[PDB]
Amino acid sequence: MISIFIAEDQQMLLGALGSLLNLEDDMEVVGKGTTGQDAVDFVKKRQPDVCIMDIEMPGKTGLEAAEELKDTGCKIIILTTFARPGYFQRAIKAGVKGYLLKDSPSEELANAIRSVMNGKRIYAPELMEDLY
Repeated sequence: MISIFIAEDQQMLLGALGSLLNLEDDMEVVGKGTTGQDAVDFVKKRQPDVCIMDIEMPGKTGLEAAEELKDTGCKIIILTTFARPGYFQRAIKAGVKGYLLKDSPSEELANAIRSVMNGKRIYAPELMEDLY
């Protein structure tokens, strides 16, 4: 089973996304509700396979939280609404494996998780662009 950590999943939307991923036979969401240093510690000690981050969270907007997990061994998947300048370059440099549109179905996220676990990088072409 693929172990999945979702940053800030004590929040209802990210918690709901994790509940949906838990319905997959080959996936398990781990460390639910862990935040702050407690989260960074979970990722380092429990070593989840995949880390999902919403980069548009207010008071945590940007690539910094994802860049903070770049050396944890966790395969990062970022969720965003549209392209922002310099984001694609920062994601590639931080070793991000997935860079997806929030508008895509949750089936695309599950498939991206599997692809990322098979050594692939899944970037929405709409986001590899300089702007929206």
